[PDB]
Amino acid sequence: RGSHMEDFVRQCFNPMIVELAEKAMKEYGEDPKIETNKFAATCTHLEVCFMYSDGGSKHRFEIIEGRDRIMAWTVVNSICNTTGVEKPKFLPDLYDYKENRFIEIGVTRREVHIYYLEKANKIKSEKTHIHIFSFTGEEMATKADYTLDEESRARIKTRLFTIRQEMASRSLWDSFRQSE
Amino acid sequence: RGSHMEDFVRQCFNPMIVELAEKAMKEYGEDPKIETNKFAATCTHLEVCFMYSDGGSKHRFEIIEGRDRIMAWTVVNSICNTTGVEKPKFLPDLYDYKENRFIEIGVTRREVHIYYLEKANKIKSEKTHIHIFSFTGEEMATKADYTLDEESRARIKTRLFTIRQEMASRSLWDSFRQSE
Amino acid sequence: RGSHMEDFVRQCFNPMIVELAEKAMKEYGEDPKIETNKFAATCTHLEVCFMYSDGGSKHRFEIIEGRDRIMAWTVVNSICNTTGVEKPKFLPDLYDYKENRFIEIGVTRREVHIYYLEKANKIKSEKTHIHIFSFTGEEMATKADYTLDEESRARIKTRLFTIRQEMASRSLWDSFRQSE
Amino acid sequence: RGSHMEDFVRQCFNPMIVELAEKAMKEYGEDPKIETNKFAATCTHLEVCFMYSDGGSKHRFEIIEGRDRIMAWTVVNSICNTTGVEKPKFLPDLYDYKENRFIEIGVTRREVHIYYLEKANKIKSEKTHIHIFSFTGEEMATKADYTLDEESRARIKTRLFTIRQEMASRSLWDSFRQSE
Amino acid sequence: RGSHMEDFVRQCFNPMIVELAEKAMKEYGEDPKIETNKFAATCTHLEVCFMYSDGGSKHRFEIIEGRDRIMAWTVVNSICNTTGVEKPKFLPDLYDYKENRFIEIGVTRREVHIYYLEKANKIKSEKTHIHIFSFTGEEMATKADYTLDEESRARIKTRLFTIRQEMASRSLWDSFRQSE
Amino acid sequence: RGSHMEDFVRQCFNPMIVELAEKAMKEYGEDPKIETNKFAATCTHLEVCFMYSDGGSKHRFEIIEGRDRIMAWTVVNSICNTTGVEKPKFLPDLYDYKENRFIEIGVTRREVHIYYLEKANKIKSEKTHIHIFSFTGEEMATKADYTLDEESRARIKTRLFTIRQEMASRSLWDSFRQSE
Amino acid sequence: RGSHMEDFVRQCFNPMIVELAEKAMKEYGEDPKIETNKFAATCTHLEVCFMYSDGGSKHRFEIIEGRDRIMAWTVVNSICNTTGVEKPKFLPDLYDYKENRFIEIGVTRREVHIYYLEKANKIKSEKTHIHIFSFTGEEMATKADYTLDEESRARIKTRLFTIRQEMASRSLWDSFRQSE
Amino acid sequence: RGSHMEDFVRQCFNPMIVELAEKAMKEYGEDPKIETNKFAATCTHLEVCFMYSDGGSKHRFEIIEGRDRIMAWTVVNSICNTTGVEKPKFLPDLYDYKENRFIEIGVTRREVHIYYLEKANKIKSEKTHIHIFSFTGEEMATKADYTLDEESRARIKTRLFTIRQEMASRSLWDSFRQSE
Ligand SMILES: COc1cc(CCNC(=O)c2nc(-c3ccccc3C)[nH]c(=O)c2O)ccn1
Ligand SMILES: COc1cc(CCNC(=O)c2nc(-c3ccccc3C)[nH]c(=O)c2O)ccn1
Ligand SMILES: COc1cc(CCNC(=O)c2nc(-c3ccccc3C)[nH]c(=O)c2O)ccn1
Ligand SMILES: COc1cc(CCNC(=O)c2nc(-c3ccccc3C)[nH]c(=O)c2O)ccn1
Ligand SMILES: COc1cc(CCNC(=O)c2nc(-c3ccccc3C)[nH]c(=O)c2O)ccn1
Ligand SMILES: COc1cc(CCNC(=O)c2nc(-c3ccccc3C)[nH]c(=O)c2O)ccn1
Ligand SMILES: COc1cc(CCNC(=O)c2nc(-c3ccccc3C)[nH]c(=O)c2O)ccn1
Ligand SMILES: [Mn+2]
Ligand SMILES: [Mn+2]
Ligand SMILES: [Mn+2]
Ligand SMILES: [Mn+2]
Ligand SMILES: [Mn+2]
Ligand SMILES: [Mn+2]
Ligand SMILES: [Mn+2]
Ligand SMILES: [Mn+2]
Ligand SMILES: [Mn+2]
Ligand SMILES: [Mn+2]
Ligand SMILES: [Mn+2]
Ligand SMILES: [Mn+2]
Ligand SMILES: [Mn+2]
Ligand SMILES: [Mn+2]
Ligand SMILES: [Mn+2]
Ligand SMILES: [Mn+2]
Repeated sequence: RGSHMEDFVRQCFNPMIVELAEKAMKEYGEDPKIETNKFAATCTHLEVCFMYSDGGSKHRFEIIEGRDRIMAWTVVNSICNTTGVEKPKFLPDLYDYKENRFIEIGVTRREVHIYYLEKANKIKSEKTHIHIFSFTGEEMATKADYTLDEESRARIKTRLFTIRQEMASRSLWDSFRQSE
Repeated sequence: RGSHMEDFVRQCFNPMIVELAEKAMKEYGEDPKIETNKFAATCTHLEVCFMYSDGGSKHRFEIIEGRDRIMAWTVVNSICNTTGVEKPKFLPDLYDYKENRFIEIGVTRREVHIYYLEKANKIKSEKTHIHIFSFTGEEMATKADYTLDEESRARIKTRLFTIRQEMASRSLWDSFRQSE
Repeated sequence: RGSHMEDFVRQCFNPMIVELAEKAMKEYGEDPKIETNKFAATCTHLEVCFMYSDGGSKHRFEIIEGRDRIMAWTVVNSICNTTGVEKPKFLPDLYDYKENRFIEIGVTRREVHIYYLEKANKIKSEKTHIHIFSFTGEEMATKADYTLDEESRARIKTRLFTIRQEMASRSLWDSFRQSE
Repeated sequence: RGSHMEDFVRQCFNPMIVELAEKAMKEYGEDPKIETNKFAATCTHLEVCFMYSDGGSKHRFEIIEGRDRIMAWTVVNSICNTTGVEKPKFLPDLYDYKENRFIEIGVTRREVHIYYLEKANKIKSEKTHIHIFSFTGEEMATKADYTLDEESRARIKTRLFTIRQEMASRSLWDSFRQSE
Repeated sequence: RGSHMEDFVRQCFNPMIVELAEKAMKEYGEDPKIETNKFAATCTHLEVCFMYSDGGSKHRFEIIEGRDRIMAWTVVNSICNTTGVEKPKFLPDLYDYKENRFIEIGVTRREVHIYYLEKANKIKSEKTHIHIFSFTGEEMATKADYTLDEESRARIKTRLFTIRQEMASRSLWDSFRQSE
Repeated sequence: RGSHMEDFVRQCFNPMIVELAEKAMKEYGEDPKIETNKFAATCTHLEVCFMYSDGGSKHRFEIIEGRDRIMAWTVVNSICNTTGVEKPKFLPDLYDYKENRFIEIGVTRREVHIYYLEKANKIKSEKTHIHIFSFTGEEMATKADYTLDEESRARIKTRLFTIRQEMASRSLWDSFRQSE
Repeated sequence: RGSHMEDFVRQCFNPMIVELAEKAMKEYGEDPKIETNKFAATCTHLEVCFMYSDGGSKHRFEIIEGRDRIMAWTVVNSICNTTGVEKPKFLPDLYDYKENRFIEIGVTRREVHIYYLEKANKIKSEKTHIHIFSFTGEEMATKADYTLDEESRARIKTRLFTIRQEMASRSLWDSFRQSE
Repeated sequence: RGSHMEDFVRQCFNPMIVELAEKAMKEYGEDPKIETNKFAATCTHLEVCFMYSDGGSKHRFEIIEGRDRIMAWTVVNSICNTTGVEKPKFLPDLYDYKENRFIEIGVTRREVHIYYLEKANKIKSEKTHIHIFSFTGEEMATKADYTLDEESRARIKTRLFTIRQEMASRSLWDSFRQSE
């Protein structure tokens, strides 16, 4: 193709982040060359997931997002068959060894309330914790339990607003927002 | 030879883990090419030992497993001739500088109670702590003192069930279980 | 799945070779988890292509195989729009800056004559050079022009027979041969 | 040119520190080849800023100094548009995610009181924290809040006096002091 | 700013190539953020210069392009004060230790004849060799002496047409061509 | 020369440790080729000093031992001219930013009481803390303040007894002990 | 044990050379801790083999020595089943793709004539080339064909005499010579 | 001390070159802190020696300069006891495996004829080849045999004039010239 959004994603995100999002999109029958707005969303969600696991202790989180579908489900089985928690119907993003629960991370262009309502409606397993982030600096989590400390969460929303600024600087933000 | 279990071990475990287990098996007159089930057990026990030492402080544990027999006994002498603890009759796996005791790590395909009974019957030195892990997610330790925190131990049993799943996925688990 | 052939490919070939073949198979709607015999063939063909380019001078060959379909065709256009050679109907493997021609590399489980007859029948552009290799140590090329020197070609067929031996050692060769 | 101060800066400071100060000076129309005293000051201020961020937690500080003017202001916007703090009129050096305030770092050849009076007079945003260091081992901060612990701050002033000694050892200190 | 050409240059060229062109443009009072077409030209000329020196022997060429103005002229003085050749009025790109002459490399969007006529009219030192390349695959040199072998020069023009294709793929070529 | 002790030191200690001890011995007019027993002592003292600084926080200790005489005294001046402590008459080994005092580390083949009595008699500055270690597992410090935690100190004496065992294993210990 | 020869081997030879010789000795039921003279011989023979392959072209030699017995024989089969040469009764050291023959390398403490007579008497396959080196600087090869150029062979014998000097410097040469 | 020449040497020459010259000067009872002009000469001579060996084939030269006195003489013995050449009375710089002779490299601030006359008068072994270089771009060798090709020698004299320019740029050349 040859879009400005594609070259911005390869320049804005880490090379391994781009490669992991490309594998995830291709595994689900999607083309980052054409679905460039979704390409920027998968990369952003991947970085937020990895920054989220970077907060806390060394053995606190088990990263589920970023693996291929078969191996990601294999880790979920080992976590469920060990701690005893229920098997989630959908693939979560992380697991908290400190709180004994799975975490579903969400990044939002609209309001954090709307996505969470849709994310909580999909996830029938009420035990799975949910944590939403927005490109404007807002956040919301299940039972007001934000898991990480304030500084690690603040670094996540700061990076989110930087991506939003770099997008609007080259005029890709308007098409990116009205696309979720 | 040319077994499926051998190629799985080289693919499932870290290269240095495979090399250390090969040296340990050859030092005791064993061939990983033929004793492929024991090859997978030594690798699993080595990774659990190294993950165990990864939990805690930086100078907490002194790793005994993984060294050759002569040097491993040399470290044991230095630890005994310094802290004043008794010399164990058999080579332990680690030493706890925080609890002032040696640790014997065990990985189990049957029940954790049976191995511990055999491990405690062999080790005459009652001061040496014993910690058993199973491929189903169970654990048991001397005086209910599990040494590490809950998160580090949970990561160990999660990896153990992942190895069990990958084994049964290629149909090596049945021969691996009925072989201990 | 969980096949012996898959674990052998990850153990026999270089990690980047495995990753490049996985991307090529997925790009064309193929699964290395199920098409394990084709997985071993794409890896073997990729290594032969890279060993082929390793022979000769530093700027002699332009590697076409291993790139994604869009970029690989982009290089072909630049080579054709510069030297003046005809655009091949199908994607070749390399280009010879010394002989001013594209090269189509083939690896064969049957006879080198049969594949070349099929490879020459497909490639309508008669200018594209063709070079076939077999797992038994045979080779054949267009106009008896084998491009590289004898030592580099001998190293290719030696590696091919080593892959054949390691396959039959674990009893994957019979299914691999009767599958082309 | 060919000054002794220039060769001392390249020998005393880290290569990346020298490169970052050269880019900052050139971006503001300054030549490190001629403004060698200012070259040593920008390098010293850069190292102090980086040593300052090295103290504390992992996600405590967001480094603003060292970036180009456009990107540095982009981070400031993301920090302000997220936490809700006021936009500073001038570019600060760091941001404290623990104390929710920007930090202006200063290095001084005269008295710490004089610079702070000038630094506080320039910065109209009273919320921005100010922390001054001197080449004699003195320090002063807003509301006597020195942010970091005593050991990290002591390491900063120790390095400052080492730079002062190495300068006077080669007789560049007198020209460096009477130049601020 | 936020241009598509800028993000393409950072994605198309090597990171060090981008950094060297940014330093060269800033040293001569130019902004790669605004002069994005000239930014792509300096990067292309830098890569061609480095690919040119990559052809031949190990000690054949002395790279002049890529250094800052003062050091680049220092090398020219050492080359002139040693071999005895005349000092060029303008900074050349390379020096040939095999042919005992400086080389001026040119990359062209129009015809190779027009630039060479302007390049030869500027360079009064007739001893300095001139070698022009075009984005269409053409080349021309002084006295028909193309210095390098055919394969190394062909690799240069092939890369030039690839840059032209990637530019027109994202629709930056038309503005890039009508800008020289 | 060609001594067994020399080859043991290069094999027992880290390469950089050997290089730092060689520079220290040569700076004071000593030859590690002939003073092989002193060569093993300087290496042992250097490793203990570096293991000592490895215990505690990140910015707790400033390493003085291992630097050349001029730079080591330069750091001492910066530490004294900043914290305000007295200048020691002799070069110490470390400085404690947490306890605000210099540390003199000693390694002993005889009794820890004898060296400390000689070390305390030499060091007139009573503020400088003193910490002695022995090859048998004993330790003693000023005012019974052992600075580090128990685990870090235990790791030091364990390494000391390992060096003693490896020395007696090759029969260099007897000459090493009766040489202090 | 604790021998001077052992510590000299670990200090004189490359770490990977020592590890490869240890694996080869253990595979054949030998202990480098006790067979220290044979330990120095296997290391010397391994380095000579690797220096030998370093001479010539890039794809000239296929290294057989250094591999485990099963894989080394696998390469020999691939070389024989491709070029058509006869299978040697004993494991050779290298294969010459330029001369189409296997090479048996020998290192000698006595006279080069005596070993070659024993090496040629053992190797029944007269096609396998034989090349002997001595610690005094002598060499002899089959049909006076020394394969490599003079400079590469001279570097081999120079290293051999350096090992002999370092051995006699520490007084291990006399026991090493009267041990072959 | 604190001289401009010292900081220039650490900035002009490669770090390992500086370390090797410091060891050589200290081994012969010289201080680079005070003998700064000799410090720049040993570094220059070391780089010329290493650039000289960089010219030619891979196994052509054996580097003698840069080693400590004992090991350097050990290599000379191995070279003499192998090729059969005479033992030089003084330590040479290199040995030519292609020409079978030792090489004495010289760098000169005066005329190349004067040094060679002194270098040839000292070296009684007439077989040792002599090659002189000057800071003005001149060279002279025994029997007009300049060993290397023209391009490698030209790169040496070009670097020599660059060092001369950087010295006079900071005004250290006049003291450096009138000091040989
Ligand atoms: C669209 O198919 C896929 C599937 C995967 C694997 C698992 N995916 C997730 O787990 C996940 N996906 C999204 C997301 C992103 C873009 C558009 C729509 C959604 C719902 N957002 C999340 O927060 C999240 O956790 C990866 C990528 N694309
Ligand atoms: C099956 O679709 C693909 C397509 C590609 C991209 C381009 N492919 C080739 O260029 C190529 N493909 C084969 C091959 C391998 C397995 C089965 C059948 C064939 C014909 N053999 C070659 O020699 C060769 O050059 C890569 C992988 N799979
Ligand atoms: C002179 O223009 C510049 C501008 C920048 C970008 C932002 N600069 C700062 O933020 C900053 N500048 C100084 C400083 C240093 C030398 C002379 C005068 C001053 C006031 N001191 C600080 O403490 C500080 O934070 C970088 C370098 N030079
Ligand atoms: C515009 O000022 C500069 C100056 C330098 C330093 C030296 N420059 C060259 O040597 C050089 N410059 C060009 C070029 C590029 C863009 C627009 C116009 C020209 C004439 N083309 C060349 O071929 C070439 O060798 C680097 C970058 N920009
Ligand atoms: C003998 O001259 C030197 C001098 C230095 C520089 C500073 N030295 C120390 O600081 C230091 N020296 C010893 C030590 C070691 C061997 C024999 C006698 C002594 C007293 N022991 C320590 O504990 C210690 O701190 C380094 C090496 N050798
Ligand atoms: C003693 O068993 C072994 C066997 C191997 C595997 C293959 N070995 C060789 O190929 C080989 N062995 C020697 C050698 C060395 C010491 C003592 C006696 C001999 C004959 N010399 C060679 O030249 C040579 O090629 C490796 C090591 N030890
Ligand atoms: C002054 O003592 C030393 C000794 C060595 C070891 C061997 N030295 C040489 O081989 C050598 N020395 C010089 C040189 C340099 C400065 C002043 C006088 C001379 C004659 N010039 C050479 O060309 C050369 O080969 C290294 C350094 N300094
Ligand atoms: Mn997800
Ligand atoms: Mn999610
Ligand atoms: Mn054990
Ligand atoms: Mn155990
Ligand atoms: Mn192909
Ligand atoms: Mn093909
Ligand atoms: Mn600032
Ligand atoms: Mn500041
Ligand atoms: Mn130019
Ligand atoms: Mn040019
Ligand atoms: Mn000391
Ligand atoms: Mn001490
Ligand atoms: Mn052999
Ligand atoms: Mn042999
Ligand atoms: Mn010399
Ligand atoms: Mn010389």
